[PDB]
Parts: sequence; C-alpha cells; structure tokens
Amino acid sequence: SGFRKMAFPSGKVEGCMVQVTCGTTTLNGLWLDDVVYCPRHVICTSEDMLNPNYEDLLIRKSNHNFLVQAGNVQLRVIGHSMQNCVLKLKVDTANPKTPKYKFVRIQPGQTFSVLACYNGSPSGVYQCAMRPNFTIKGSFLNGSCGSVGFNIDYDCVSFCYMHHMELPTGVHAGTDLEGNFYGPFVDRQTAQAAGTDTTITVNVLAWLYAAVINGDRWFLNRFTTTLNDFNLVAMKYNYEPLTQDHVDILGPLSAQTGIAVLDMCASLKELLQNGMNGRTILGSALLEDEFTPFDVVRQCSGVTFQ
Amino acid sequence: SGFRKMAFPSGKVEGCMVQVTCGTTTLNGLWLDDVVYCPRHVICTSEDMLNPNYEDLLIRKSNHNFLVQAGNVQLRVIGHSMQNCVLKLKVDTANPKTPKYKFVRIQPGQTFSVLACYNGSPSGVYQCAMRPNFTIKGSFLNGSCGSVGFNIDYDCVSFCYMHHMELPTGVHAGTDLEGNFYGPFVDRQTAQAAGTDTTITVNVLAWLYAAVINGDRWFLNRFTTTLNDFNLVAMKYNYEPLTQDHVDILGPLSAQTGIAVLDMCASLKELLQNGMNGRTILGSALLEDEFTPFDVVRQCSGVTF
Ligand SMILES: O=C(CN1Cc2ccc(Cl)cc2[C@H](C(=O)Nc2cncc3ccccc23)C1)N[C@@]12C[C@@H]3C[C@@H](C[C@@](O)(C3)C1)C2
Ligand SMILES: O=C(CN1Cc2ccc(Cl)cc2[C@H](C(=O)Nc2cncc3ccccc23)C1)N[C@@]12C[C@@H]3C[C@@H](C[C@@](O)(C3)C1)C2
Ligand SMILES: [Cl-]
Ligand SMILES: [Cl-]
Ligand code: NA
Repeated sequence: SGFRKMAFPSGKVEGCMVQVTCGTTTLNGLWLDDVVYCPRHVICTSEDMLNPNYEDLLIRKSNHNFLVQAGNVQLRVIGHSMQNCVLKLKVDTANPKTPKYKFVRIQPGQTFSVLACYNGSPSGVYQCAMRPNFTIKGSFLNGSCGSVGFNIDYDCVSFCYMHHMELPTGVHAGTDLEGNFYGPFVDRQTAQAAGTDTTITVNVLAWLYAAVINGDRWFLNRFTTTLNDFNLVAMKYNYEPLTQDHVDILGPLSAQTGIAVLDMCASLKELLQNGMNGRTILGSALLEDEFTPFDVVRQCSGVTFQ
Repeated sequence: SGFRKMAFPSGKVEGCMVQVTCGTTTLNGLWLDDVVYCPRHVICTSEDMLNPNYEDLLIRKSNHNFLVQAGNVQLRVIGHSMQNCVLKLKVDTANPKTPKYKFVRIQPGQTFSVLACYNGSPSGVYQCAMRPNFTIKGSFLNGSCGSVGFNIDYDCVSFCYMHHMELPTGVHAGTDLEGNFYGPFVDRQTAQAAGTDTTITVNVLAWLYAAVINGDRWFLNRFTTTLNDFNLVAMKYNYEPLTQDHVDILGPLSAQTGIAVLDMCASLKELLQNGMNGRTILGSALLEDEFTPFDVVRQCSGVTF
C-alpha cells in the first residue's frame, strides 16, 4: 500500500557525473565510455548569451581549454565537437562505471527521474514530467546545467534530458542527449516565455486508477461519456485532449479495476465540476498529473483492494 | 527555482542490497563489511508469525539454511545472531562497496530517503518522514521487508530505518538498524494499529519559508503572535506543539527571508483558521509537513554528496 512520487535508483547515473570547466564557467557533464556530454553554453560569457555564435566561439578553443574532473581525477580532453546544443568532449579514459544505456527523446506527458548535480557531484534525486508546453517543473539552482533526466526500465538507463536553463516563470528547459531542445527554446538569452501549460489528462486518469487499486472509489459515479463530449469539457478546464491512443494505454488499468476508460472520464468530469469537497485522493487535495499509466503499473499492486 | 520532494542519491545504498532467503520466505538484506542485516521475521512461517519464539526458531537453523544472494553471486553464511528485531548474518565476503556509514535512530518529524527493494534489487527511491505516531507513509508491497531508510552527511550514509511491516490503514512500521522498533509495534501477526497522528508544525513553517524563498508571499501578513497563543491555536488543529528549540532551528530560514518565526506563526495561524481561499502554496492545496528546516536549506543551497 501507499503511493509516492518515486524516482529510479540513481547509482548508475551518479557514476557518470563529472565537472566541465571552460575558463570561468563550471557546469556538469555526463561521461559515457570515452565521451563527456555537456551543454554547449559552457563556452559562453554572460554577454555571449545575447546573440552567441557558437561556431565562432568554439573554433577559438583547443582540447586543453576544457578541464574535466571525475571525482578527484583530471581527465584529458583529446577531441571536441558540437552536435546541436551539446558539446561532446572525447577523453583519453573510458568510464569504467558506464552502465548499459540508450539516448531516447520523450514526448510531453512522459516522466523521468532527475539527478540534480553541482560541480559534478550529485545532490538529490526527484521525479518529474515533460509538461505539454515542453518545459519541466524542476528544482534547480545556478550550477545545475548538465544535470540529466532518465528512466531505468529493466537495468538499462534511458537518458532523455540534459538541463540547460531556467525560464522567467521558474520552470526549466533543456535538450535530449543529441542536443535537440524540447519545445521552441534556444540556448540564448532572449524573450522566449513558456507557453500556457495544460494538465496531462491521461496521467490524471492513471492516478485515479491508482487510487481505486489502493482501495478508494468515493469519486466514481453512475455516468459515462463519449470521448468527444469529455474533450469538450476537459479543454474548458485547461486539460489536454484525450486521444484514442491514451484510451488504449489505459487498457490494463481499466482491466485490473473493472472500470471502463470513458467511465473514469465521467468521474474526472464530475471532479472538475465539484472539486473534492474536503476529501483527498492518495493524500492530495489536487488532481495529480505527473504519474503515467506505466508508472502506476510499476508502483501499484497487481491486486486491487476491493 | 523550484521545490520538489527530493531524496538523497541512492548509489551508496544500492551497492549494499542483497536478497536473503530462509525456506519459503525471501526478503532484502543490507550487506555492510562482512555482515548482512535483515528483519528477524525472515525465519518465520505464516503459522509461526501468530506467536513466534524467535530464540527457539533460530536455534533450529544452521548457517547453510540462509541463502544470501548479491547480484548473481551466492554469499556463504558463516555465523548468525539476533540483535533485538534484526538478524545479523556473518558472511565469508566483505562488501567491497561498503560506504562510510553509521547507524542512527531518528526522532518523529525527521525525514529520510527510502530505497524500495524487492528480491535484493532496488526498484525506487522516495522521501518520507517519521510521523509523530511513529509510522511512515511509505509505498511498499509484499517482498519489500528489509528495504532501508537513510540520510547522507557529506560522504557518510546514516542508516535510520529498516522496513518490517504494513498496518491496516496502509501505513508502515519498522526498526532502526539495531532492531529497535519505532513506535509501540511488535514483529508478529496480532491486532496492531497506527495511533492518531498529528501535523509536524516546525516542518510546515520550514515549507512556508521555502515558499517565500521561491517567490510565494500571498499568505504573509502584518501580524505577529506569542509562542503560547500560537500553541493554543495549533493544539486545536491537531498540530504538534512548537517549542523554543523549533524556533531556534528555524533561525537560518528566518535570516534568509527576513521573516521572524513568530511572524510566520501568525501566517500559519491565519491559514489554519481561513483555509487557502482557492490558492495553492508551492503547487499544493494542503499544508506540507514532510520537509524539515535542514531539507529546505539543503535544497535551496545545492549541497552535494
Ligand atoms: O541570469 C541567469 C543566468 N543564466 C542565463 C542562461 C541563459 C541561457 C542558457 Cl541556455 C543558460 C543560462 C544559465 C541558466 O539558466 N542557468 C540556470 C539553470 N537552472 C537553474 C537556474 C537558477 C538560477 C539561475 C540560473 C539557473 C545561466 N539566469 C536567470 C536568472 C533569473 C532566474 C532565471 C530567469 C532569468 O530571466 C532571471 C535568467 C534564470
Ligand atoms: O497478512 C500480512 C502478512 N504480513 C504479516 C506481518 C506481520 C508482522 C510483521 Cl513484523 C511483518 C509482516 C509482513 C508484512 O507486513 N509485510 C509487508 C510489508 N510492507 C508492505 C506489505 C504489503 C502487503 C503485504 C505485506 C506487506 C507479512 N500482511 C498484511 C496484509 C494486509 C495489508 C497489511 C495489513 C494486514 O492486516 C492486511 C496484514 C499487511
Ligand atoms: Cl515518450
Ligand atoms: Cl531578454
Ligand atoms: Na549569431
């Protein structure tokens, strides 16, 4: 029993974190085999951020201008290249702690664990989600750039996020491990405000299914809805449209609880109209949207508390 | 910016988790140097659990009755002993990944990170607090016994909890690493229940300080209160009494924001009496009490390990 925001164990990623220094700037890097991946803005001054010409800044650098530190050992940079918004530093030592891994680009609504790091040293681990507006609600301070987001389904680490910046609203933006930003953001100091965000409907439904599995049904009702009528109501509360793919993805949770997806949609419709009336669902007074259907299946019992 | 329920990095603890099997029961063990620590109830059948005589059950066991597996390697048990509700299995191999550590017993209100484990394999990490009623609101299924709770202080892991059981309300109970239970719980199948819980007042104040640091100020007001008047109000809402020690512990947060502790108490008083009036604080409609003053300082300063 219980339901917590659960992160993957971070040890496999902790063994990959290093510190990268270029002049006066120090940030984090991810060391996998003989390559250290980090944000390309490590080569910039504050002034450079207004309209940086990364190609022109980079050509003026040698391998020995990059200092990479893994614990108390200096690694030697023997090559460098830029791929989109990341810098790839070839080092003379392969990481002996390199886990089995892949680089995966995720979609909005997907969750992952973040290992917040400063000066190449991990400070904490927390869960989060790629918001519909392609930002993440992280907890990051100056010096956290290069910290990564990942999942570890079946002993292989899937790296999906590298941290680059904090936006004016206090939310965060970054790239996949190929250096492609999520959303329309650029690694430039410009007016690029996060778009209006919405609630991840499929995740709220998954979390209602978790509440039922854990033994709570108070929010259910005798009604159903069509997918289209549900979407017309959902969009009025700033909820993402629910697609047939989302209905398919909720199938196993629907089967385990005996509650049809459109029947859970009717419950969600009523919760949006009435609120919770002094009640809580899994210890929360708000509708939680940072648990996916896959996350609920991973954490919850396979036997519903009937 | 941002404020999340953050756990300590778990790698130093992951390298200590092993699987312990005794007959048909499999649970988790913590391997530090040449000893594997696990709940003593690993030696019980379901029938034994109704009324166990642990000394009599243990004397009938040989070292080879305990199967300890570290990854894909069987460790050889060369000795066994019991300390309170914890069994200590001496193994023939010292753990090469043993971190610098201590066994510490925590107080209610203190938080720790849990590394949930099944079959000796870590599955997840989350943060939680020892409730005033000595239970923890964890997330655990059958097979999670032996999973541990911990904090990290520089390079040193302070192990503070070992998971033993789930209570009827879905909350959890366990021991320190010396096998002493937190709470008036016993390791047997008998009628047991969590007592009435209260809210950890000093932690709610620390989280209001975190909200101010993160730019949420709507709940601030021009008023102050005495510690005694605040406690008269707190007692009425099932909040723990606030002591002068709690006021002293909030000093650094009071200095960083410029808001006196009793001034924040006046804000908390008004929140308890009026509710939030449709507003949220750090993305929550409830007053959060599972962040200690040290947790707020650490997250708002970027302390590393
Ligand atoms: O002044 C700077 C310095 N950055 C510029 C910058 C540009 C572009 C790129 Cl790609 C990276 C970066 C780097 C950055 O964002 N670092 C960080 C990352 N994660 C968490 C931070 C929290 C605090 C500070 C930096 C943080 C440094 N950043 C902000 C100060 C404050 C709060 C927000 C929004 C502001 O408008 C107002 C600009 C950030
Ligand atoms: O029947 C048993 C068997 N246990 C007896 C027991 C006694 C004493 C001690 Cl020290 C340990 C243990 C062991 C235990 O609690 N294991 C576990 C630990 N963490 C999370 C569990 C989730 C599910 C199952 C076990 C879980 C096994 N457990 C409960 C089944 C269900 C939900 C609650 C409350 C119940 O009244 C109703 C009894 C547990
Ligand atoms: Cl995805
Ligand atoms: Cl600008
Ligand atoms: Na340019």
